Order: sequence, then structure tokens, then C-alpha cells
Amino acid sequence: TTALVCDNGSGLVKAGFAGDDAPRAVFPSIVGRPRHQDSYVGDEAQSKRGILTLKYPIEHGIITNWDDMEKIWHHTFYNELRVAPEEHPTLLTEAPLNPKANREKMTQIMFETFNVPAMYVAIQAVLSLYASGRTTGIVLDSGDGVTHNVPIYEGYALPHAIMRLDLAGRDLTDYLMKILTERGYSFVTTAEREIVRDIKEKLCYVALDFENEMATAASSSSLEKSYELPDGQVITIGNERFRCPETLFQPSFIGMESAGIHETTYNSIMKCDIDIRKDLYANNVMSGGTTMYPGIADRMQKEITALAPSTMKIKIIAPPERKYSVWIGGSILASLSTFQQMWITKQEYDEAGPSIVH
Ligand SMILES: Nc1ncnc2c1ncn2[C@@H]1O[C@H](COP(=O)(O)OP(=O)(O)OP(=O)(O)O)[C@@H](O)[C@H]1O
Ligand SMILES: [Ca+2]
Repeated sequence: TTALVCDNGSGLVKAGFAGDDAPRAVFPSIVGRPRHQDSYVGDEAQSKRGILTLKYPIEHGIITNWDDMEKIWHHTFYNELRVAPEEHPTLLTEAPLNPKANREKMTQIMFETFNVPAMYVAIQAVLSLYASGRTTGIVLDSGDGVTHNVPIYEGYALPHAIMRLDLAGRDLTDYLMKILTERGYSFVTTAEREIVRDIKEKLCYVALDFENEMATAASSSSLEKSYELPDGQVITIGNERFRCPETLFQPSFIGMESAGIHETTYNSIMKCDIDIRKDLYANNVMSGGTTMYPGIADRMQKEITALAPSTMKIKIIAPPERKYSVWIGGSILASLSTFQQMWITKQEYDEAGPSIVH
């Protein structure tokens, strides 16, 4: 019997079968409901938005509308994976610091609505660590909705040391939209937004030294790249390429007072037992789509080096497949023979209720 793995992202659901190397299904975490006086999920919801009301049930990584989430899961099982959920153990993911009641509700829905035979809920960043071949390290997981630093020791997250940056890929897209709009290219609508998201993913990068890179862009065309818009206009960008993701290191760029991702990484390590910090510094694993920017590992290496003790060995691991590391880690975990005893079964649920999930 094949187990399912579903990574419930703010931006994208990644779903598939345990044992596979990649998720079979990747689609936007959007539900379209009929306008009042029949529902759609993903690309089709966006396509038909003129007759629907769009819902975003995963906000900053936390599931906030259960009826809409049920529609996403229904779509995942029946339309994307083409399975009957009552026939498959199902591993779901959750954000770091997910409230206990939320995990319990996820469990209730899986058993009572979908009648899964068994299930488990794992923390996203922990799965990404496993996908890197490690059980000790500190993960920087940055997706569409939220960014976390999650230090992990001997296979388990250390919740007291988790840090959360309330900015991720959507904010970076929005910021690039603002920058390009001010330059005379109006990007405000959803169709325009998708174009800006694509520009971001294709052309943006993280500068090793932001001030140096600004100087280069001011004095040369060497950093310029062009992009043809759907209306046939060709837009050229230079410093916008690296100003956009610089926001991860300087959240003040979008008016946030927060520490940048290098600082939150360091702060997280400093909340951990002094005896494990050496191992965390040597095992900083990057996951999620917003860690895909060229240059980000080298910048992280530089910034952590500046904050850490001078003798400290620092290593950033940024796997090529890291857009899907969470899902992959779930696939690996759910495939382990020793994990099979860890599934919560429907029998156990019937006996004990949702609280069993902790
Ligand atoms: N090559 C790339 N460069 C920059 N950003 C990218 C790239 N590829 C994807 N992204 C961004 O990554 C985000 C999607 O990443 P991911 O699937 O990890 O997020 P998620 O799991 O849905 O969100 P979260 O974990 O925050 O709830 C989007 O904002 C997308 O634009
Ligand atoms: Ca994610």
C-alpha cells in the first residue's frame, strides 16, 4: 500500500507518493468559490476568478480556513493524485510553531472527513533536514508565506529556539511589483502579478556585498537583464535584480523592523545549547523556493561568518532540489521501515481522539 505525502504550502501544495523522488502534483494553494447569487482549486480557480471568490486557506504557513482546506485536500486526493484517501496512509506537513489545536483539527479532518487508515503530521523544516541526509542542523526554510529558522538536534526541532520572519516569496514579488510600477510599468492585478513573480524567479539574485553591487550597477550595464512582457514591451532591470531579495537581509526595505535572515539564523543558534552550536554552524541547510536566488548561500556564509566566533567552521548546504526538500523529506521518512510504527492509526484515533497526534 502506497503512502501519500502532502506539503501544505502558503503558495503551493506539493503532493505525491512516498518513495518517489519528487511530488507528482504541485499547484497553487487557492480555492475558488462561486460568487453568491461548483468550486475550483489551483490554476483553474485562478483562470475562472471572474466568476469565483478566491480563498487562501494557508496564511503564513498556518491553515486558517478548514472548509477551504478540505477542498484543497479533496482536490489533491481525487483530481491530482487520483487515489481514494481511505486506502492510503497520509503524511501531512505543518509549519513550525503550529498550534496544538491546529494539528488536532488536521487529524480530525483526515480521519473523519477522508477516512484515511493512518496519518502523521511532520514539521516542514525537519523534513527538509532529513532530505539533506542529516538529523542535526539548522534549517532556513523560506517559502511563499513565511520564513523560519529551525534548529534541530538528534532528529527533533528545538521549539524554544525557532525564529520566524514574517516575510517570504509573496512579499518579495510584491516589492518587485512596487519597484517596477514606480518605474512606469503598472503591475497591480493578478495577471500582472504572475509576470512579476516570473521576472523575480528568472532574473533576481542575492548580492555578495550590497553596497558594492549598487556601485557596479550605477557605473556599468554589466548587471542588466531584459525581459519581454506579454504586451511585447521589453523591460530592462539592473539593481532591481538584487534589491528585491536584499529584503531578506534588510526587511526595512519593505518597512519591517525585523532582523534579516542572517541575524535570525544567528539568534536561533544562540538560543540553543552552547554544546550543539558548533554542529549547527556547520550544518545550515537552506530549503524552500525563496532560497533559490543565485548567490544566497555565499551571502549567508559571509554574514554568518561575520557574526560567529572567528574560529567557527561554517557551512551552508543549499541542495539543488530545495524547492521540494520538505516534500522529499516526507517521502523519505514515510518510506522508512522504522516509521511504520509511528503512523497514527484510525483505530488509535477511534479510541483516543485527535489528542493522540502529539
Ligand atoms: N527560482 C526562484 N527564485 C526566487 N524565488 C522563487 C524561485 N522559485 C520559486 N520561488 C518562490 O518560492 C515561493 C514558493 O516556494 P515554496 O513552494 O517553498 O513555498 P510554500 O511552501 O508554498 O510556502 P510556505 O512554506 O511559506 O507556506 C514563491 O514565492 C515563488 O515565487
Ligand atoms: Ca513550504
